[PDB]
Amino acid sequence: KSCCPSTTGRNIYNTCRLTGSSRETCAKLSGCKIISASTCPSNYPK
Amino acid sequence: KSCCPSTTGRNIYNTCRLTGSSRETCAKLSGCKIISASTCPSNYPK
Repeated sequence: KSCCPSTTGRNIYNTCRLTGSSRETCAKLSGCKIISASTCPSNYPK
Repeated sequence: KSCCPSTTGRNIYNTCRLTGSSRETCAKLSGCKIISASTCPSNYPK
């Protein structure tokens, strides 16, 4: 699951994934974290 | 809710709370944070 710090991070991540880039690649650009859980922590809630 | 940076932090906080000291006093000594939430953030997960 992707967990993002901000709405901008969420948008960057989502956009990057439409390019077919990997979750790690997109996490880097967006400041998001890839976590294998069904929910996100309070510091990366988006 | 108390949220701590490390196991050591958790142990300092818990020991301090046996003395009758306040959550604020014990958070200071432990590096923990007191947060009005039902979960902890990833940077204070203990």
